[PDB]
Amino acid sequence: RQFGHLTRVRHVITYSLSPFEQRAFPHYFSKGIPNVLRRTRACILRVAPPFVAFYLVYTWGTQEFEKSKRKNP
Amino acid sequence: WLEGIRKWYYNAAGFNKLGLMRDDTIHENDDVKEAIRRLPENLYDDRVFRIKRALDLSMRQQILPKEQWTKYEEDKSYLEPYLKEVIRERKEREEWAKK
Amino acid sequence: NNAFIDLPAPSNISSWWNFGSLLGICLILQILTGLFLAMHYTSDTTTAFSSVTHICRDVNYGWIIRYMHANGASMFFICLYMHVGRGLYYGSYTFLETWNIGVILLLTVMATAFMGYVLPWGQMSFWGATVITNLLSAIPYIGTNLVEWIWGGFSVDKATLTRFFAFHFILPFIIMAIAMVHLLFLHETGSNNPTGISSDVDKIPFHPYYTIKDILGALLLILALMLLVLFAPDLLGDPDNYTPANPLNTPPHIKPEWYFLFAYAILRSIPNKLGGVLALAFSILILALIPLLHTSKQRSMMFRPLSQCLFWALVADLLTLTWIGGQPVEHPYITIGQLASVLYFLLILVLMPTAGTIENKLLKW
Amino acid sequence: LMKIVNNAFIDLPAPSNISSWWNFGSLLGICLILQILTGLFLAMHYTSDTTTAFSSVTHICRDVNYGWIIRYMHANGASMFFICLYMHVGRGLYYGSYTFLETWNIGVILLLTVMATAFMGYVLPWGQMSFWGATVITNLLSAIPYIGTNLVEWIWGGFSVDKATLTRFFAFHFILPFIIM
Amino acid sequence: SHTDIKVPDFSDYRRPEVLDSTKSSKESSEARKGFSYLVTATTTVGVAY
Amino acid sequence: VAPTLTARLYSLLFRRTSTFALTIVVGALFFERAFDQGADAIYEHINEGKLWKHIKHKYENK
Amino acid sequence: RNWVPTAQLWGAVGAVGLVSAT
Amino acid sequence: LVDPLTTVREQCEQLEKCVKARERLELCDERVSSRSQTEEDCTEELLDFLHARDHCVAHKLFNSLK
Amino acid sequence: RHRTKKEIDQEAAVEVSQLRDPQHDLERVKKPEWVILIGVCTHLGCVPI
Amino acid sequence: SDLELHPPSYPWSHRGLLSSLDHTSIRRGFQVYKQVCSSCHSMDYVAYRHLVGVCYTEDEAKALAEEVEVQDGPNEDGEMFMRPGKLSDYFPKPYPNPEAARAANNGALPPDLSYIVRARHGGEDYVFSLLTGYCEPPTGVSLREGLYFNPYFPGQAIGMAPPIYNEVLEFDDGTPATMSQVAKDVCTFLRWAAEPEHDHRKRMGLKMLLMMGLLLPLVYAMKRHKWSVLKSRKLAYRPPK
Ligand code: HEC
Ligand code: HEM
Ligand code: HEM
Ligand code: HEM
Ligand SMILES: C/C=C(C)/C=C/C=C/[C@H](OC)[C@@H](C)[C@@H](OC)[C@@H](C)CCc1oc2c(O)c(OC)cc(OC)c2c(=O)c1C
Ligand SMILES: C/C=C(C)/C=C/C=C/[C@H](OC)[C@@H](C)[C@@H](OC)[C@@H](C)CCc1oc2c(O)c(OC)cc(OC)c2c(=O)c1C
Ligand code: FES
Repeated sequence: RQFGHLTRVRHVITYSLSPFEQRAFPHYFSKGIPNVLRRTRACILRVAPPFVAFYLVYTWGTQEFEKSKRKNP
Repeated sequence: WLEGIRKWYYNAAGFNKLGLMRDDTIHENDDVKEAIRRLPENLYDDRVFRIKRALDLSMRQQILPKEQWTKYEEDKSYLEPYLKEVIRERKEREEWAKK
Repeated sequence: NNAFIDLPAPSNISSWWNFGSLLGICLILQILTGLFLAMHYTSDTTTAFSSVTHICRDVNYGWIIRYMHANGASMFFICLYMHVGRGLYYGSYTFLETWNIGVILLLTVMATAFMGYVLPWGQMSFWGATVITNLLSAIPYIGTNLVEWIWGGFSVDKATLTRFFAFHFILPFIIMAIAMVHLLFLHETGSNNPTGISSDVDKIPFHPYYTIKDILGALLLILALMLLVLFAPDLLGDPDNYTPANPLNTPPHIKPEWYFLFAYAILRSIPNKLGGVLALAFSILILALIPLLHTSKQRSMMFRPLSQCLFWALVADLLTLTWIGGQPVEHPYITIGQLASVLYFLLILVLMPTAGTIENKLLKW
Repeated sequence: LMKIVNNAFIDLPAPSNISSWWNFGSLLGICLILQILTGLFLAMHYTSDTTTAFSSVTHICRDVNYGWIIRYMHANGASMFFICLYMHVGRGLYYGSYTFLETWNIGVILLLTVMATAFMGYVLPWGQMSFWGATVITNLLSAIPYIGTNLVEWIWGGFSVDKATLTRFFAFHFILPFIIM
Repeated sequence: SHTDIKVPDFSDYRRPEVLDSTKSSKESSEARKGFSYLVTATTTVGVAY
Repeated sequence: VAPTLTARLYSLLFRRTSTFALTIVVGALFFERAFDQGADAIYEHINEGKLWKHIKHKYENK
Repeated sequence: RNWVPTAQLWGAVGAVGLVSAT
Repeated sequence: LVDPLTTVREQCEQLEKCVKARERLELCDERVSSRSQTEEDCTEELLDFLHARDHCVAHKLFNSLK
Repeated sequence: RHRTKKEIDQEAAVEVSQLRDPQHDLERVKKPEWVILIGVCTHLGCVPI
Repeated sequence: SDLELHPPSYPWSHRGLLSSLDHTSIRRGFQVYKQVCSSCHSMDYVAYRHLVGVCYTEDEAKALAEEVEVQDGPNEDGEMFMRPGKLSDYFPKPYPNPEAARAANNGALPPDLSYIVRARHGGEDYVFSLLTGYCEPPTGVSLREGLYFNPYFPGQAIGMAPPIYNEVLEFDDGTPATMSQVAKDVCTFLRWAAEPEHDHRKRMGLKMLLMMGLLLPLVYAMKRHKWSVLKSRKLAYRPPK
């Protein structure tokens, strides 16, 4: 796969600046944090639950194990 | 209403947030590639730009302003008539190959 | 050039795409530290353990090369699991050749690390050699013969240690050749990306964009490796391997290396010899079936909520199995492990393909 | 899978008249595979500690099933390797094959690497020739001004040929053939 | 017309020294290249160490 | 008319590929002595009175 | 041409490299 | 010659959690002690007690050692 | 292993038909107070405790 | 019993990430091993030369080695003989083999101590707790002769009688030899024995953290510099209408 033979594109214009003319960290915190927060919130419902379940199974099983090793659980 | 979870799903899937239409997201196999090749200039060029705009947003880990999100009610299958025929043609050939 | 410099790459691949180069680095690191350790290691059972302590106590910087090799093997697995997870989530497995070679790579690295762990001839070395080679005894009619043939005798002994040094020595170079083939098949298609949509309309050159990003990734890998080597070299290891091998006694709380714990939990959950071995083999080989189980009209899970939820359930389940593998075969761990083992195969063989179909329906195609 | 196995073998165009002198290239490939195969099998029973190296070799020849044939096949295979190497180089000089500059110069590197490889292998059984061969040849480096002696002791891992030397030589001898390949 | 094509505004990304369209950017080029190349030289020094 | 610092550095050491490599060689050498001396000092201070070099005087007397 | 002055700073780099590094 | 371990243990045994544990321990000692036959022993009660006392010892002890 | 009387009696009392590898204890020993075995787990080779 | 008592965390002075071992404590700990533990426990991977520049000077270590006799030979008559020890000698073994060791210890085997701290969960926290944790068996527990109750040993029945107690030895520096002090020093010595590279890896780790503190943001800056070309690029679609 070589540039020149990838695919067909028509009517698209792209404007760019030299890396020497611009900042490498534009609005790093001012805009970065909001974006991180957004991304974090957008996925949390899909990522976290299974791990919460793991936590519950983990704490439940460990406690159940200890309790079972003593005279009066 | 199924339809109720459908609009919910559409927004949860989220390709609309990148400005994509459902057909822009189909997995490309040979049937699909042939269908894309058969698209008229305008549908092809529009597809290219929406995909290019989406790849750019993805690279910046960004999404479009909500007003620019593809709207569920307005998303239409521009690829369907083409892909359906490509599949029909292949099935016909496969039938003939068995006789 | 054109295999690197002007290689076209998607403009949007994320950090999850850094693990391939990190695996290459883990491989080089293991080969370099490995060769240097091999310059001072002797494979006779009377002197193996001794030669390792000699490396750590008297060879100049022998200790750092050794712990870099030990912890490097752990980093190798962390990266391997991240690499496979990326592939499942983003549908990279549709690149069939690349994917299946990858499965071979996973098995070869597992076999390679197993044999290396036997080399210092500590307690875990010895019992690991015993148990794992015995997996072959589940093969009907000839299984036991295969095991004795591998051992070079009726039990793990000198003949075993000496050939394992030889196998462990050459296998990584074979892995390197297999990895080059892995990349060649990949180059025929170029990389997949987070969207699962062709990126031919927006390719950028690998250099300088990903060369610098890979270097940043390499720096982070080295930080993680060195935090372990310089601040907690034994954290991911097992104290029992600091005890020379004793053929008359298996430690009471013997447990596998952490990266093998999930598979060990699965095997332990089945109270049948052949059944446990078949489940073990299948827990890895099922990776070869993933492509055939793909029902979604879309390649990646990025736009598939239901699939994502089941994906993280699988990761959480492997985390559960890893924890269970580290616990004694007692209540309620026996049952939690059996459920987790069943859930593993159920998510891959049934729930995920089903979520794929439901999602298709919801999108009307 | 097909191509490069293929157009790199099956339909490879070849002169209609190359003689038997052109057979040594494939014979060298075969000597290399032979050495690698018998080598790996010997390495499955060989131990590099000076207290047990010589012993492990007699154990191979006396007690390992067919150990003797694998060992003498490895020893004599090294001789066949050189016979072929010298015939191969002679063919090249006589027929002007050296005009293929890249192929030729890589060949010179191959000759040197096989010589170094065979040298180290000979040291492994730790007999008298093994020991003095290790001593003399490594010392060739002592002719290097300023650092020669330092380089030698570094290679030896000490002030004389000893345990550290034998153990690293097993490692070098093990990997070099694959590099040659 | 292609003459209807104007480059979008980049003022939000420009280094401060090249924000004035009525000034020569050459006056700050050595300073700008010096900053980035200094990051590169220091990095190479740390890597050599 | 005095140019900035990065500007002088660009013109004096970074512009020429020869001079840019010299600067990194020499820089690394100075960086090496200062960094090792500094870090060693931090380490020894954090562990004042515990290292062999700190108690050694009590047992020697050549 | 510029090669002497560039070969001379490349010269210097190697030297200082060895000296230091070694 | 007094071992600070003695002092510190004495101090630590004053904690509510340690007294409670010692009590359960003596309750077990009395219970087990009075039967000519019994499978039970007071290992669990002793370990609970020690776990509480030693957690406390570990936080103080080393201040008294060189 | 030198077995005690209680141990010998416990093994005699076993419901052989319920075993996966059915054998009476007396089919496995010559002198009951002595059990001699190859200490290798028939599963995957470890040493039973 | 199957009950477990896990050891608490003692605030060892070498506990911290950048904290070295206390070498005066290693030195006293060596005295403990020497005077007390060496009669039953071997330490096969430590030689007198290892103590040099760690807790003893070369001459002190030389004198220590000479305090014992080691076997050497054969001489020109083909016989073995005894000689004063030297720096290259490994610490003397108390028994010729484990069988003799077990025989000398009611069947129990004192393990070699070179790696005991790395060979046990809890490390020195475990060893310190074991040494200072012997106590009477709880009511209802009766041990066979030869065994001692120790709550920290697995199963709580150990074949080692309490080896240390107040004044079990006298330290070269006059430090009061209370049982806890003796345990604390031998444990510090055992850490050093199991991990002689202990101090050097932490010094190196400090340098690694500092270098990473420098290199990571710089490379990241290099990454952002190159990528800015793409991160601020703007697209426009102008199809013919
Ligand atoms: C002989 C009289 C001994 C002296 C003196 C010391 N130890 Fe010992 N030790 C001895 C035996 C017979 C055993 C085996 C105990 C068993 O039941 O298995 C041991 C064991 C230990 C252990 C290991 C415990 C474990 O977890 O397996 C340690 C850490 C230990 N001993 C330490 C130790 C130290 C540091 C000593 C000097 C203060 C010491 N022991 C003396 C016998 C004897
Ligand atoms: C020694 C082990 C391995 C090495 C060195 C290795 C290396 C690589 C490299 C260099 C890449 C490109 C960068 C990337 O996208 O990550 C890659 C891609 C990929 N690898 Fe691996 N790999 C290894 C193991 C595996 C395994 C075990 C699997 C999965 C079972 C696998 C599956 C893939 C797939 C499907 C791709 C394409 C990724 C995409 O484009 O999305 N690899 N590998
Ligand atoms: C895929 C790459 C490799 C992996 C995953 C790997 C893994 C391992 C593992 C897990 C151990 C046990 C470490 C321990 O706890 O001591 C080990 C030991 C060892 N390995 Fe490797 N290894 C690799 C490559 C190599 C190579 C190429 C060599 C040598 C040519 C090598 C030489 C050694 C030696 C001699 C030891 C024994 C000393 C020791 O235990 O550190 N390894 N290896
Ligand atoms: C270019 C290929 C090779 C050459 C020319 C070569 C040459 C030699 C020679 C001359 C000896 C001494 C034979 C003797 O005992 O008289 C030797 C020994 C040995 N070689 Fe190789 N060897 C080759 C490849 C290998 C490889 C790939 C391995 C192992 C992976 C290997 C392993 C050994 C071993 C174990 C010995 C010691 C046992 C013995 O002396 O037969 N060799 N080799
Ligand atoms: C000559 C070469 C040979 C024979 C190579 C064989 C390779 C086999 C497989 O690799 C492909 C194998 C390593 C891989 O199975 C897929 C692992 C996940 C198996 C994991 C595994 O580990 C254990 C382990 O490490 C132990 O250590 C002390 C102890 C163990 O039980 C007591 C186990 C164990 O019960 C299992 C299942
Ligand atoms: C770590 C690896 C190292 C140091 C490798 C070094 C390799 C060097 C060369 O290979 C490239 C070298 C083998 C090659 O020189 C071109 C040979 C033709 C040299 C032949 C050679 O053999 C001897 C030999 O075998 C002996 O045996 C008992 C004894 C010998 O005198 C007493 C010699 C001897 O006087 C020479 C010149
Ligand atoms: S239970 Fe598996 S080896 Fe014994």
